[PDB]
Amino acid sequence: PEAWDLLHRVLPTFIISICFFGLLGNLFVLLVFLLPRRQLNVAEIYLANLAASDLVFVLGLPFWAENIWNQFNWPFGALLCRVINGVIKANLFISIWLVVAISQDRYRVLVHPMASRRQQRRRQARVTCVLIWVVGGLLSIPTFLLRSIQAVPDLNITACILLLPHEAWHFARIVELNILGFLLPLAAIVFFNYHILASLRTREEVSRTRSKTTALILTLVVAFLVCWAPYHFFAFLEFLFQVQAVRGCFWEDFIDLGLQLANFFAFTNSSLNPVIYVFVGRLFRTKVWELYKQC
Amino acid sequence: ELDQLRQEAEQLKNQIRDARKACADATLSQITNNIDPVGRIQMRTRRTLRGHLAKIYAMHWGTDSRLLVSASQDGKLIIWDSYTTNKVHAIPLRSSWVMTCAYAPSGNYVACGGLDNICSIYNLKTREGNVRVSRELAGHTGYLSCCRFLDDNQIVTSSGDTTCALWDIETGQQTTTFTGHTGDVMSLSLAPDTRLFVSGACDASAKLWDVREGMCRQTFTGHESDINAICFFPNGNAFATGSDDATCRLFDLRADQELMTYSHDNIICGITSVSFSKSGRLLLAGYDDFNCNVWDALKADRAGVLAGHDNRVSCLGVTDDGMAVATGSWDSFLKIWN
Amino acid sequence: LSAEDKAAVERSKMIEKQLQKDKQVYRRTLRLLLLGADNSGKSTIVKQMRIYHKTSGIFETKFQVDKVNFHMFDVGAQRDERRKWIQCFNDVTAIIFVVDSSDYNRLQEALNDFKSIWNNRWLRTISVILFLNKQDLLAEKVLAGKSKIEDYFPEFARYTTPEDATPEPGEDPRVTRAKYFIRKEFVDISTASGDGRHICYPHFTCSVDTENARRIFNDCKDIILQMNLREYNLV
Amino acid sequence: QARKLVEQLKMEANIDRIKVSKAAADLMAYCEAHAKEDPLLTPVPASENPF
Amino acid sequence: KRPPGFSPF
Repeated sequence: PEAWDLLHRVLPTFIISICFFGLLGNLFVLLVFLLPRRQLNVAEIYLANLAASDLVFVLGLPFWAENIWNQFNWPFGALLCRVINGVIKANLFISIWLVVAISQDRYRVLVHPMASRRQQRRRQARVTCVLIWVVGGLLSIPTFLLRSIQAVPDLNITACILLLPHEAWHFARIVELNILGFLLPLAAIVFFNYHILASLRTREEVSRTRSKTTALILTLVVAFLVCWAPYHFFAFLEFLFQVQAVRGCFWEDFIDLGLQLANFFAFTNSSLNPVIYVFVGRLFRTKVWELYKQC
Repeated sequence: ELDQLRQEAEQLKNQIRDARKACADATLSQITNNIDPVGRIQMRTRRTLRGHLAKIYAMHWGTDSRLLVSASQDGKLIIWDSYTTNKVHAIPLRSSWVMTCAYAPSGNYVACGGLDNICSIYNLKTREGNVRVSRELAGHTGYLSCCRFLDDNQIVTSSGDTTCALWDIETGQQTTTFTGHTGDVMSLSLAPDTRLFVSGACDASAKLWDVREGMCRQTFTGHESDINAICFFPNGNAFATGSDDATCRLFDLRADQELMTYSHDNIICGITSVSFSKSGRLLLAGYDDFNCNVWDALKADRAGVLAGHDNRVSCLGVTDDGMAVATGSWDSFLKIWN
Repeated sequence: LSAEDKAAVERSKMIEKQLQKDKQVYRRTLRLLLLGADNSGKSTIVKQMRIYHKTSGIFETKFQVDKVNFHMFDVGAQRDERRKWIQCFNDVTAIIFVVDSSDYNRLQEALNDFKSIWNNRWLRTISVILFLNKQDLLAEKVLAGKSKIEDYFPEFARYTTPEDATPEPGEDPRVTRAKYFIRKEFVDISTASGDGRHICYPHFTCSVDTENARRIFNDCKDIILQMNLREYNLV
Repeated sequence: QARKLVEQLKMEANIDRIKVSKAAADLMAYCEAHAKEDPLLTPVPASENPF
Repeated sequence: KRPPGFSPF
């Protein structure tokens, strides 16, 4: 179909652009934090971990751009086929669960400002972020194992694909990818940011007697849904097609195209998260200004 | 009546100013056209000390050039081995709001004080093998801005109360009070011979004192604003005044005049602290900029910048051998430079 | 590696362990500075809060609310030129400024003192809790006294009360109008120089009233919340 | 007050004084005499510098 | 129908 020809023509440019902005943003974050090497805030621990996760996340995109150029005829070795898609599923989990960890800490820090004064947060922060990097590594092992180069006879290409050994792995893939990757952290993010926003509404209500933060807190949930809901929606339609709960030429054309567009669109998260979680803050902007004052 | 004394004071102030300008035959900056500049001092953070929980107010090197004291708003007084960074002692203070500390020339004792108006003396060499307060001197009616030992038995002190005082530490009592200032005294340094000391105050003036007499021998008035810091030039014949309004000035007693001001259009922050290298050529000054920068007293122009801190450099000390300079700052790291 | 050098490092590690204990105490304790004229109930505030629980230049009172420990520092037998010793307190979580709202003669000088605090370079990030104290004396004076605030602040004759809270045990609108005009003067001074980096939290109080500890806790909670927002780049 | 102030200024008017050129030259002569002494001016060899 | 896994995740 024409749409695939168009996709092969244009989608590498979109991928390369999202890669470029992702590298630029996350490198800028990492620099402005780590250039004054010796110390960081507890918030900056999570934010630096997040910027690193989104950096390594977009680091795999140029290979996929140069795979869609060459028309999905995977140019690289079978090992790189395992490694790239492994680090891309790992950093999906690590980035998403780090924005969970941020929203949790931010809840503890803004809804309980005194108890989070007494609690030893910085230890829990280091432990949590490195535990997330570990568990996100481990949850990627299934991708390292099952991703393999195979011929696709309908297309006359060798493509880097999941050689899923049994149909049970479709249920395992969809349960882990939609429920753990999108659905559980969405629910946690919405819980924490609701309790935050309700507390800041109460603070504003009392303060007025004698809205940027609400805009940012809603922008977190909006950006998360905009990035991740389209892909996990198409992934759900794919799983339904593997169940043949949906069936026909329309569905297979729609799903297969949408998975590509939505998947590479989801990498916009690596570009938006530096903006929303870092660049908008007055503190960060002063930290830029004062490290421009020490060129 | 009193207007006649005020007129006599004005007349004597004019006579003194006349004598000051009658001495001012030729200035040091021109005389040093015969000699090379220092050039760029590329000082680097040889060691960083990172124990203090909150901002440093003060330091003092030990006479061994090996140990140093540091005092911080957290109420810790820490003695550092600067060679190893070993914390040789950590002393909990009776009051968190310390502003000054000193190490005795023998190292038998350390002292500190601040908004408590009390100079606490701690014995480091007890039979108990631990640090305990030996005495607390409690005669000042205002915060202690600086105190420094003359001897294991004598400590000079200065205060917000607009006075300085010399204590007998065994007696626990003021032996002499120095009272001719007219604002908060901010800083002291003993002359090398220890027979004199200089005090600077919020009145924008400096005064020379004889510890054996209690008399103000001399007053110096050049600064336009509050003076934060004093150090004797190592010859004991001159001293540098670090003040608000972003200026250092060097005075010589025998000249009775400001020899030089060290200034630059770029610097707006006040001087927090000053000290000299063992030759006296480098004058080193701390600033509100979170930066401290280093000056050549003969060329009267700056020769290096340390810039290692991120909140203002509050205190600055050079070893008695001159092998290192150390700088404490509001950021609680204490950095050693060579 | 000498056994003496080992002994030195061992002593150092013992001290570092002690400082590691002491780091927790310092981070958990909140530090406050009282400021206020002798007309203010400052001494009676520290007296009542200590009950709630020499020429020494500073008085620490230590009190606890909701398991948060407060060190409140009060300053006495210092010379009146506050300009230098105030620089110490740049770390403090909040200043409390306490005012005799009833001494109209001194109230303009207290307004100048508050302006001096609020504008001070070192304090441009420290929020000020403001206790307009001796409020009952102000009520008595407005109700029954011949003295009128218009004798000292002529703008009061133009001033009319906003939409306003009043106690459920009601009060004469004259008392409310006076009360709110004084608060308006202080809050106005606060808003004229603020960048929003620091906030003024006015309250009306009596030295006797036991709610001052709770007020201080709630406003420290808000100050810490605003710091946490700035740290999380969320403001 | 001022009766003591004039008594102090009498002590400061009668102080001994030298030409500022001599003071300046002596100060630089001190610096020059110690110019090889102090590591911050003339950095010591790293074999001798304990830092 | 393209195979599963045809895309990065």
